[PDB]
Amino acid sequence: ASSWVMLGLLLSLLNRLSLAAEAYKKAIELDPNDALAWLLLGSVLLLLGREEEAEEAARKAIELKPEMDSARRLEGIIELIRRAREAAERAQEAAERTGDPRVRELARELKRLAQEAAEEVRRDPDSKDVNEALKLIVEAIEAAVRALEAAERTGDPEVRELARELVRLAVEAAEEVQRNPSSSDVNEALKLIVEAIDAAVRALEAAEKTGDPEVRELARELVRLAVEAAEEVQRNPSSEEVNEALKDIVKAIQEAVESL
Amino acid sequence: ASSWVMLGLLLSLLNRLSLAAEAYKKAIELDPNDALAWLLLGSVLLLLGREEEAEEAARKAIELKPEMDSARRLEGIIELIRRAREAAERAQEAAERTGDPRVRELARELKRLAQEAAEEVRRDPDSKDVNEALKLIVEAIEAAVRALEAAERTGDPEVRELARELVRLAVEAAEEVQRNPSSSDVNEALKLIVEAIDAAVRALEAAEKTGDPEVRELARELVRLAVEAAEEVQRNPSSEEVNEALKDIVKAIQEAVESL
Amino acid sequence: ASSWVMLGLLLSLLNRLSLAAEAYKKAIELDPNDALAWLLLGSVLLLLGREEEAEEAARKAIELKPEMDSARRLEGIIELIRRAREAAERAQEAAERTGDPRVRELARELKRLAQEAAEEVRRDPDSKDVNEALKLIVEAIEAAVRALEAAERTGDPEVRELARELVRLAVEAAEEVQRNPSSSDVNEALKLIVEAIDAAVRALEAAEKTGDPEVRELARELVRLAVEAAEEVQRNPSSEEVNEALKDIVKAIQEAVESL
Amino acid sequence: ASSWVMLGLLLSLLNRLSLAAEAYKKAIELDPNDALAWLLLGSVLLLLGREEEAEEAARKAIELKPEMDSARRLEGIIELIRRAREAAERAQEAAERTGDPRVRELARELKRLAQEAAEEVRRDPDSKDVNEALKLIVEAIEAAVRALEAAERTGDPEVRELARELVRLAVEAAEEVQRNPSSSDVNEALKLIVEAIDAAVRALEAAEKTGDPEVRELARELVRLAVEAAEEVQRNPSSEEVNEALKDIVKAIQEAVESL
Repeated sequence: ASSWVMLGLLLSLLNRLSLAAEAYKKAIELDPNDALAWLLLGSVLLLLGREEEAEEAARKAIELKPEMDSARRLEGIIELIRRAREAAERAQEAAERTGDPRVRELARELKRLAQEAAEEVRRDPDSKDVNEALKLIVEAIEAAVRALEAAERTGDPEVRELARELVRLAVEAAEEVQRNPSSSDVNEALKLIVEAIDAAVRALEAAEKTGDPEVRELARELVRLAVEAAEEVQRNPSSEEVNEALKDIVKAIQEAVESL
Repeated sequence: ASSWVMLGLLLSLLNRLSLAAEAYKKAIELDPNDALAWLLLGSVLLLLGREEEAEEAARKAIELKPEMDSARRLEGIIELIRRAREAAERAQEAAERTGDPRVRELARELKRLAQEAAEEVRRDPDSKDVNEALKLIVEAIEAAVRALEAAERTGDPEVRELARELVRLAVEAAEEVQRNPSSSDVNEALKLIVEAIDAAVRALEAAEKTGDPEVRELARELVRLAVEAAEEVQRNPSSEEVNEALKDIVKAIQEAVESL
Repeated sequence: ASSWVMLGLLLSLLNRLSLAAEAYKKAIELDPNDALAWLLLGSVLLLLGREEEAEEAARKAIELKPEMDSARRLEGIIELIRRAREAAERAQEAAERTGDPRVRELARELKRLAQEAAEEVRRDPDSKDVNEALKLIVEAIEAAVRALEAAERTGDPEVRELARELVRLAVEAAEEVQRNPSSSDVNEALKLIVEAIDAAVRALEAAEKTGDPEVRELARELVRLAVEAAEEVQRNPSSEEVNEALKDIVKAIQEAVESL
Repeated sequence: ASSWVMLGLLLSLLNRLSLAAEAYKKAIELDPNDALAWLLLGSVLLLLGREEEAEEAARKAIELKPEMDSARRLEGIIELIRRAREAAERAQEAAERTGDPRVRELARELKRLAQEAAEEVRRDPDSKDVNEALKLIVEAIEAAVRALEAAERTGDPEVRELARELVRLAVEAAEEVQRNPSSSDVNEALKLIVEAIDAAVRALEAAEKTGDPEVRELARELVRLAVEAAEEVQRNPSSEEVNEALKDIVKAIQEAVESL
């Protein structure tokens, strides 16, 4: 039973993922009561591109042994990869609807970075470091597609350029955290940045819902100081001063949006 | 049965390819009905230099189980390696017949690059990336030896220098795609470049068959603009503008050669 | 019995430490008389962060087979890691009591370097090279916390700055030996440097116990020439001249402290 | 039987060489008729420093199966390592007898490079590349100790400086081939260089045996042009021109020494 599991692990060490998955399937055929076999089969199938078979293997492993958190780990990993691909295609659709080559190439680079981080987490599934890194990355691309849909609903060139700057800083911070996964400083920087983007999109949505020139100019002012401070903290992540500055800024945006 | 297969895999992980192949042979001796055993034995024997034994193992694996595409994969890999060695010796023979030290050292560097890519695909057989990369490389060296035979059949110094420039850009693009295998931009660049070289050799062959000064000068003009645009796209691969430019150029060469 | 040991080793090769530890536990469940199983389980559990389970596994392996020195090796490794964490928290407490941001960030960087060396020795336990490297590092942080407690007991700004310089050169030499573990030159440099720091802390403690202005100025003079020569030998480790110079200096400090 | 062999291989993959050797010994205890077990045990024991146990394991593997050339391979590897250590201690003794710090540090660097190449071939035993590389290196250190003994027998400062230059270029070429093992150009360069050193030591020995001022000046002239051309070919290894130049020079030295 476990002999073919060892064989599949060995084949996976030699980068022969396909033969590894075949040996895992054969081991499961010998004894389908092996949760580790289904677990490894899903893990290796994730690397091939057959996300559906990997999800089925994860479901089988979870149903066979619920206490196995590692099975739940790659289950959430597959969910996150599907979520990231959905956000990527949504960003592509929004960029195509806008027609701007700038936002189109930015969405393309964002998709490329998401795929790179997905390949990284596929190579190292158990590492909570890159797990949470890609979690921040996927909320980043989600905030990005929310900003894109808000910009499309608005239609003004000013807020269009504002959303362009926001998604630019977003993908820049995402590239930073992808290059440096195990650095808590850029981790906190990314968390603060995505919180700032969430506050910014909420504020601009509320301003567009109101529809007054004064509140629109106020919204442009807060998002402009927000992109300023976000670029500042992205260039200087290890500064608790600028961290508290962004925290104060997002607190002020929240106070303003709940006041209006 | 599978115990010695595991032993051979382990030995192959330790870079002990010879003992790995011996353990694979012993595993096949224990049970010759193991397609995976023959498959791994051929894969590891490819790395030793015994292409004949690897081809025999591939044939045995295919005849035992035809559905195994990975066996067909290294079968085509061995075919491609033999094809590349044949093109390499043909290029060496043509360069020696021409006597030019320039074309001789270019053929030598081309053989070196082909051997490097062959070693790479031997180390990573299952990767369709480097598989198709070496496929483009082998059609590149085939177009190169076709250009060499055409230049030898012509004998003019002008077309000799033209073929020199073509094989120079060919080996440069081949080195580029060998250094960067997983980049679709240089993949498309190499495909476009080899299409351009095919059109160029066809056009110059037709011009030499005609044998008129005006059509010869026209051929020299198209191949000169072709090497210009090929160097341009090789220096700027990520430019869809120059990609479409080369596409238009090869379309014009095809139209001209079918018109004459 | 050994099948699950092989399975755990294979899983550990794939960076699946958790499943590796689970397979090791299952192998021990199959036969608890396997000293190698307990040994590997402790080794892999050290990497997870469960130092207690790793220490228990080391104790089990030692009690099952005392002749196994490798078990004693990671036993001492766990003891050293606990010792280093204790020295790290003591340095943090001393830096917080002093309130100086300089000494606080120095203690933070020292903790970071200690954790990095601990992760390195966890990845490569059997290497006596990094073993003894982290041994010198832990006596370095111990001399550092001794200097911190001496500076806190003194309270003078002069000796405070002196201790700051000593811990600065200490953490610099520790970073050097962590970056270059397999270099006997920096090994001897670190040994000489920690001997110099031990002599310096002993001398300054004796001077503070005496409490005379002349012996205090003499102590400041010896520690100043000591930090001078220590920086010199840290910048030029491969100089037997400066090595003998530091040896003469520490001999003079010992003679003076035993004379007073 | 083979289960413990797999266990030892796995442990060796994790850099646990000691436990790997222990598992190999246990596998041999289970069945001493395993030539592969003795082979792997010797291979791994070579890495520990117990050259005697590795040599005994090699002898056992050869006596059990003579057809195993890989056993003969690490047998010759151990012989070469012992030969290199003997040449290293002979060079150290000669440098100490001469008392020159220059030749002493050169012999020290030569010993360091020999040990580095020995560790490399221990890590990769089956690679004929580094095998033959260290073969050229060991004939290089042998020619070096021959030059040292010749310089000691002569005693003149001129020939002392000449031998210093020869051993300098020798260790430089040896460092080059150690840094670049898989480069046939530096392989041929090293072969030509060691042939030149052999001719030079033979010529200077014959000149010292004759003992005439004119033949001594002639010998100094040939060794000076030899070190000139050797430095030239070491700086430009890929030049067949300088290769043929050194070949002509060594041919002239041979003609002269057989004429006198």
